[PDB]
Amino acid sequence: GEEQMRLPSADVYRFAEPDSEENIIFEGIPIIKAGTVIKLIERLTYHMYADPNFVRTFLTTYRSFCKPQELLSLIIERFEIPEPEPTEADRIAIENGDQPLSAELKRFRKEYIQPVQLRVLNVCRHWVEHHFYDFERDAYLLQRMEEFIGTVRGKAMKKWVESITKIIQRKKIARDTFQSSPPTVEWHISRPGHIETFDLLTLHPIEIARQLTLLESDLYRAVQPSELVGSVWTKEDKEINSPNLLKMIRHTTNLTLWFEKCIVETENLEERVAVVSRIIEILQVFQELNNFNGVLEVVSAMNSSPVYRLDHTFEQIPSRQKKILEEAHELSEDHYKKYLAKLRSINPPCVPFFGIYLTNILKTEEGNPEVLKRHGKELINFSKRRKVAEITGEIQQYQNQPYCLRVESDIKRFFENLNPMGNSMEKEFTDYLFNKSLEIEPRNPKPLPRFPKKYSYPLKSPGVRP
Ligand SMILES: COc1cc2ncnc(N[C@H](C)c3ccccc3)c2cc1OC
Repeated sequence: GEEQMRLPSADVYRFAEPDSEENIIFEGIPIIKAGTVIKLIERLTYHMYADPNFVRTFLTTYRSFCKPQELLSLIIERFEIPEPEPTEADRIAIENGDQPLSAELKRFRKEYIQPVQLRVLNVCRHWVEHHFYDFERDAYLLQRMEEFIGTVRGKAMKKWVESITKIIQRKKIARDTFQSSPPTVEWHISRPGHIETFDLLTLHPIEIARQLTLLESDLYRAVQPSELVGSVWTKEDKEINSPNLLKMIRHTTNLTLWFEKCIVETENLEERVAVVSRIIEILQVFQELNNFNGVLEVVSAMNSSPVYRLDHTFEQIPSRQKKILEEAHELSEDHYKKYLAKLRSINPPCVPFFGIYLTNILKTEEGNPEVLKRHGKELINFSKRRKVAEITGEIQQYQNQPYCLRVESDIKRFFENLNPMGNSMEKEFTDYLFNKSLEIEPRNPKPLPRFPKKYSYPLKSPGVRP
């Protein structure tokens, strides 16, 4: 039909085949459900209208179905559009040295070529702006992008080229505040600079919670949405593709296991009650700071196999502290209902519980297929990627909430360098912790033995009041 005859032939251009039930399906601007990578590229650079939601979602999630080098190749191929031949009358005009009318040729340039080409430059611009890490990770990808952008011709295009170049140069330069005064840094037994004595009971619990909240706030803010798409952090190139997400997970493992280690390696019962009570006070200060992540790390250490079973320890923990722990536990019950309302009801700044996003992303990744099948043809399941992208969007809404708290560089380093496992792998460390729990508090038929004190300093806490 007339509309399809004015588009380029399939023998000269791959992005103009007619839409069909076996190359694209959909759920204002229509919402793409699934499609071939070629039909996804066509709609990413659609001539009829701009589509900021699809562009944003595509560039966050495309790595789960297309490599960066392949995407750049596809948008460059999209950009090189063949022009139609002159009409018979215009061929005669050209043959006589005269100017052709070129009525359809001019219509095709203005209504299809120029919009698609600007749509391609818009993808390039959004790509360099929001996902510059693709270019930092692949210097050759950036070389290709700059060669492409640098050889575009025309005045309306050179302005787009300049704004794309401006972002690229700003991103390269980038790689090579508090309204109120922050509260005074709290000290307890350990003195500033005496890093050799830093420990759970020697540092002030207020300061432990404040420095862990700064650390976790920074780890939470550094996570980029694409590190969470397609379970790439659990796959071969995880270190390159999910460096910030892996640091976030490693910190929670290390901190959680260090709390467990602090507890079960305190073999004396009265000393272990002081350790458990101190971790609960740390949790209370995380609650005051709206560090839900920290609260649920403490809940996770208290609920772990080696700690949860310590009946004699928890028996000496005051009811008030047991009630705080129970209420913190109940943040997680009923698919995190209390937590979700508390996250929305509190005033910023805060650190959301990161684990819930990973759980929801993994359920979406496992619960939906990679492709949809329509008339024997496989189509990329794009709605699956959009659902994952919507969860990463929830992560991003809390990533601009800095804390009015002073960094204590030695305490920061102390928590950044937690290494409870040492040369052990996680399984043999958790097996060791559990066996240590059986040693300090044997199962009921066996009696409770006594163990000598390991701490020379006082056990009384300075409390959670500044
Ligand atoms: C049925 O399983 C549970 C129910 C719980 N209900 C309430 N609080 C819990 N944990 C908090 C952190 C806590 C409270 C006091 C002492 C030790 C830990 C629960 C933990 C559970 O199992 C892992």
